[PDB]
Amino acid sequence: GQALQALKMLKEYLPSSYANGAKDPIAREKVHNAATIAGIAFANAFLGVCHSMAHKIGAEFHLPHGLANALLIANVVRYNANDNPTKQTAFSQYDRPQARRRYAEVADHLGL
Amino acid sequence: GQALQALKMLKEYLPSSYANGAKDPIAREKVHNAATIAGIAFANAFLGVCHSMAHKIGAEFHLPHGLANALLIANVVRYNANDNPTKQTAFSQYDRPQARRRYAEVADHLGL
Repeated sequence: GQALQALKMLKEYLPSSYANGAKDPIAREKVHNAATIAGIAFANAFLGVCHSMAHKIGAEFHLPHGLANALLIANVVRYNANDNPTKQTAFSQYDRPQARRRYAEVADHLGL
Repeated sequence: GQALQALKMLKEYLPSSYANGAKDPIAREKVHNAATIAGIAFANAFLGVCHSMAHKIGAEFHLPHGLANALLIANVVRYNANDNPTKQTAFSQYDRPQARRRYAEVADHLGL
């Protein structure tokens, strides 16, 4: 619920707050709350492989968190961009039918 | 977030659980969780006029809760079905721009 909420609500206020601030004391607190909601979200759902992997890239090259992973996300979902490679997957058809569908739900859920 | 979640997720499992149970030990716990999520929701957002009003209808005629209001919701939103009656509204254009839009967001958000 609130993961979807934060994702939906961020797409408008990122460009504004990035361009505008503090001239826009609207988007800034909005994205602040959105980040807090994200923290609510993965407080129970653990992180993805990209996250610790970016921990690492930041680790050796002193790169800050937050953008190191931001350089990765793309290929990451392309790794998830799979129809049915049953090479190493475990218990696939139990609770997680297919990530692709989930992503598409996100897409149309933005109306993208 | 989770209000939208419960609303979205209920529309499928109500007809099934109503028709099927206990033959369907899927929809029943699903709607159970949905109700719990609803309780999460209005735990901070207070009730609507229909709710206490249905409290009353149940009160005099010994009618059970849950269906008394269920006989009302229709006209209720038709009461909210207003473009701009500034007859008794207070502080309208502050945080709540228009309920109609919110309802339409629900509609397309179901894809209705």
